[PDB]
Amino acid sequence: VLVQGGLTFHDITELVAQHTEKKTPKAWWAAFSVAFLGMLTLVAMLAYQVWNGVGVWGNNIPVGWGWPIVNFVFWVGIGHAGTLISAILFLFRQRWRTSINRAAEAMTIFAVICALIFPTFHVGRVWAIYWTLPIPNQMEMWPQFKSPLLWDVFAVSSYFIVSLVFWYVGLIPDLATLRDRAALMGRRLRAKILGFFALGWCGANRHWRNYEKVYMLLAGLATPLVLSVHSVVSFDFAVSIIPGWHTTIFPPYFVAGAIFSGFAMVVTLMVIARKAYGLENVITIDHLEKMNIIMLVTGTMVGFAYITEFFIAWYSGVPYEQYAFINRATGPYAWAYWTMMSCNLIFPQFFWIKKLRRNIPFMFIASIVVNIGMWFERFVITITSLHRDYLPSSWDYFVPTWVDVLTLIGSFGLFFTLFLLFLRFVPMVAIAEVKGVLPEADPHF
Amino acid sequence: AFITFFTGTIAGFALAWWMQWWMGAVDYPLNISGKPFFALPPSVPIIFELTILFSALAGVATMLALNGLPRP
Amino acid sequence: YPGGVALTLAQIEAASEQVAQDLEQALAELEALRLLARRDETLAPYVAQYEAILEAHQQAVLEFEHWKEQVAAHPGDYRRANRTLGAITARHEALLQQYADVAWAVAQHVNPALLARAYTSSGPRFFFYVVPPQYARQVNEQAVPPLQVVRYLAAQ
Amino acid sequence: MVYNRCIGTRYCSNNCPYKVRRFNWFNWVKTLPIQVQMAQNPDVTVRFRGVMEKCTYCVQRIREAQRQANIEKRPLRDGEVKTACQQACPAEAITFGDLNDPNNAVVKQRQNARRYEMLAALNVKPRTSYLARITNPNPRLLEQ
Amino acid sequence: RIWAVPLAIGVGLLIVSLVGWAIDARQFYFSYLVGWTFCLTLALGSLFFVMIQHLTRAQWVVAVRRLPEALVWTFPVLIVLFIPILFGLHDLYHWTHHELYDPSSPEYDPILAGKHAYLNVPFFLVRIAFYFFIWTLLAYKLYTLSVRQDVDPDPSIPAQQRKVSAWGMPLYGVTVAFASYDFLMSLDPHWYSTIFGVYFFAGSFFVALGFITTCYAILVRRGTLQGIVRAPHFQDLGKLMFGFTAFWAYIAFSQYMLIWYGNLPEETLWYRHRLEHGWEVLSQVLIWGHFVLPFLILLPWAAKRTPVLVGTMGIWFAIIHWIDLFWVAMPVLHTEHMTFHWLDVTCWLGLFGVVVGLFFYRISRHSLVPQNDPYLARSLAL
Ligand code: SF4
Ligand code: F3S
Repeated sequence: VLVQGGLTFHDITELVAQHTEKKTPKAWWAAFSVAFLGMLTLVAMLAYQVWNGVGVWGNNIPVGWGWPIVNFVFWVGIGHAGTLISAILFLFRQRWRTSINRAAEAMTIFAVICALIFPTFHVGRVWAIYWTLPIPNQMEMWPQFKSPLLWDVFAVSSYFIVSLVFWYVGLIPDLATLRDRAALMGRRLRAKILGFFALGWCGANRHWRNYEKVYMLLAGLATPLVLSVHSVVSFDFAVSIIPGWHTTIFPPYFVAGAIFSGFAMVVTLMVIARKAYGLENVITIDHLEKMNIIMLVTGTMVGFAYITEFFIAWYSGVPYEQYAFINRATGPYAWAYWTMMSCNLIFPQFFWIKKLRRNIPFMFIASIVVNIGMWFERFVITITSLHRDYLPSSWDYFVPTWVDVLTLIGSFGLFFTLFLLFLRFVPMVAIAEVKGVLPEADPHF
Repeated sequence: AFITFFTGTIAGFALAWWMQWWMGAVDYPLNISGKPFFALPPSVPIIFELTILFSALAGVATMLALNGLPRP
Repeated sequence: YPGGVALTLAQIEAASEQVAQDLEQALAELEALRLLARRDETLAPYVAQYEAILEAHQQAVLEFEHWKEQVAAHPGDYRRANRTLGAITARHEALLQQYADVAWAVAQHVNPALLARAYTSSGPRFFFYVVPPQYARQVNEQAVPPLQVVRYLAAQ
Repeated sequence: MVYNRCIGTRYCSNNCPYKVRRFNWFNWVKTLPIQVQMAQNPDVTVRFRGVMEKCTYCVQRIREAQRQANIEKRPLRDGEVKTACQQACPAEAITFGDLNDPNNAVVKQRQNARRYEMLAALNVKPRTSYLARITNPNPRLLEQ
Repeated sequence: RIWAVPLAIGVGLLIVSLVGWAIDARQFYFSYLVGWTFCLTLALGSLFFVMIQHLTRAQWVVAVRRLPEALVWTFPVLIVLFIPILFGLHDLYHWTHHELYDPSSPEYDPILAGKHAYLNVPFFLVRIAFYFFIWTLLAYKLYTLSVRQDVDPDPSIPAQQRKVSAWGMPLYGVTVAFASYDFLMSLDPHWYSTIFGVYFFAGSFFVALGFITTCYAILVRRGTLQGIVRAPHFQDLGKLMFGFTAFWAYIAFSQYMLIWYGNLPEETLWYRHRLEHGWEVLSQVLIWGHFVLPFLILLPWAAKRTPVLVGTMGIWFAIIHWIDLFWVAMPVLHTEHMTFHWLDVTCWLGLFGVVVGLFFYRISRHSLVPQNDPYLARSLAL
């Protein structure tokens, strides 16, 4: 057993229906206020930006980037969590993901939206970005495929798509369920006509077998993509000549950062999706227990790389790469790295105490703090070796402006704004496979 | 329809690999960093990844084609 | 893209033959320079200053086969002949031009004057109100030798 | 560099050991008045927000020269072209004459013993293979 | 017997390969490394298979559980087979020469204040002899246990194996990284790469999945069993061989595109290996033969799960690690002359026989499939 619930096949439908039955929430009316206000602050500063110019962000030229692309790696590294528990957990077929899966590619796809805006916008010339695409354009010009900034585009313009199409396909039985309810019990007779995303669903033999092998396909075909998407977004760093980047362990590392970032947010959503609007019988606390292992895996795999970084400075480094990491510990950002590594190492090695700390309220206060180091992880790795790189002439601290922070905040805004939006429309839980996997769907009775 | 996934991988694979034999050397090349004109490696994460998109969607165009699922 | 690659393959051959005939001339001059200025100049870097081009010129001959054979192997891609021909003529006219710049210094020491038959010698761009370069290119072409530069110094 | 094709993702700059790919952060030229505009020379591409830029070896006066040699068949002399860093530095430090033209000053100043190659170790193979300093102290003479 | 034929033919061959340690001396020490570390990767890979089988517990591949556990106690025998390195250790790593830091030689190789603390050959003794206190301790704490839950079943049957996985787990991944940074990073120490601690790891757990898999595929056909271990068991092993072929080629290519790009001094692993001296031949015919033929042939699920194919792959999937690792170990000698010698192979077929000698003699010493176990019939009746 891996879900604790006194349920049958029917008990989920009445409940998740009650989570999508009628439209009168109040906490919604507060979240859609503060979150959309966050989104308003985002675009309030993001078109203030482009009419004016990039330098209102706090970017000097050595550190050309600052917080925006840092947040791109964040708001995509945060998102791999959702798609891989849809893919990986079917590849290993742990028959365990079902309680949370369908709420996760949401937690990916909206992250990818508030991610993709940054590559479109930390550039100065947004309008001239369609040149980046390989359209046969008005002259005989085409992009440069030796550039990981381009791989990012195809990757994310495929990863927004594959994760969507794998989520949209993931939620066909919902629309079947809701299309089936809209006639007999539901919002309106005209929600059925809205639920044509069922696409003539009947749950038949002839195509349900195909659905399995497709769900197998995208599992074994989005994971090789996930390991290339964030790896691309790491290749952009490590392909460079910078010593703090050219170290080759980074693509596995940042991926583990995406694990150790993404699940570090999913738990923040599940806790608050467990207290007020929660599923005690379907979101079993034992799930979060076995969830934080694959976090705590990367609670140490992330840690082993810091050793290698901190090691190769002592083993066979360039006399700059020797200095590159002494900078990280000792220098301006001692507030970051000493506390960051310690934050991302103490709390996981302080996590496993009382059988993985099943206690729910510790999850929120920890899952934040695990994640805050991630925004530092990419503010450290990117920038702490991007100044103090191969010249003293290019020595300059990075002062982030008051507009850097409202974009970060706004990224939380649009994330919650649009994550909540469809979430209230679609069903949260992967109700199709939940009642199909662990309960008595087995023919041995 | 893995035999129908056949045409998904090949065309995408050929697409990227034709998006560079047509692009990097023969039509508007460039001595960007001495990169030897669509040498394999920086093409791999496109000759791999862009294949995934155009090969997955065909993997699902089949899914939307087995007895033609859109029959509400 | 008029009629394929096989059209340009005649002129690219007509360039490589100019190179082959210049293997004789350059190596012939490399004998003559050792004969003309035996000891009338430094000559220790300045003779090797002329040889350093020569190992490149000969190296391009084996290439000009490889350049060309990569074209004539498959005549179905027009965007290689114009380029291989634009490369040859540049890799050709350069080496012609590099021979000259080393060969005009020969006269510059034997004669106290690098001669007024040296180059087009037109002038700056604001010296077009007086002297369009059109005049000059009909001076340079119809006066200056490409590689009859040191055989010219046999007359001195 | 082309001040047109760029977009402003700035990772043109982050690679380079020498953070010299500057970037037109704000649009300083748009607010430029009706007076200084006489001064920006009428031969080069002034640049708009969201664009990199760098030295270019004062390419502008390579072009008008090499073009002037494309009209009429010729080479480029030892001093037909002089860059701004060259023509202004009163100490004749910079020389700039075309490589692979052995009579020019650069080939004498590069063939010199101290072809100081700044951060060559990164296997970058750059031009402007410049020179070091030779500070000249004194024999003892009660110096120390 | 089943146990002594890979052993007597392999040790018959190893004792013959004493000729290597005697004749063409410096060749054999490093054909011994490419062999020795292969046996170690076999130990390293299939052990991590046991670990991950317990962390995110998997009752679906448990018939293929007891046999990896047999493979582990190799590594204690791999200790006493460390000896041939040690006589040639002063001849191999090029930092043991100690005529280079600041002696009278023309070379002051920048190793004095940087590396000499991490590397000093009596330290190298402990940097591996310490690992024998861990990777064997896993054996004496796991193999002593998992063989023993059969005859003396416990009240807490798995959760003691979990205890190994609770604190004996991470130290493994560490010691694998530093091991690779101590053995195979150091042949051309004019090189600095952080990933390579994983290329040794993944390139191990890549392989040993195959050897565990092909063993049953051999021991299913004319073995002691023929139908007990059903087909869909191996269906997972395929799903693993892909999910870890990715975790190899992701790494073997991230070692490549990153270093194909920058062209740094650390690249000199491959200005000598890849292009020159009959090894562009190797890398091409490697990668075509190492990633794509497996990733293509095994892919479709209409013969992916068949026993004899995946058994046939374990040959092409582990014999190739010679070709994978002969691209790392030996080429720093035959950098002048790519002429792979007969001694390069006697130790491959030797140690791949000698390890398997012990491997069957222990399966001769005691059981094969655990006579009682949690979820056994759940995986057998599958
Ligand atoms: S003067 Fe020199 S440094 Fe300045 S732009 Fe011109 S060439 Fe470059
Ligand atoms: S990376 Fe390229 S697109 Fe422009 S901003 Fe820099 S030259």
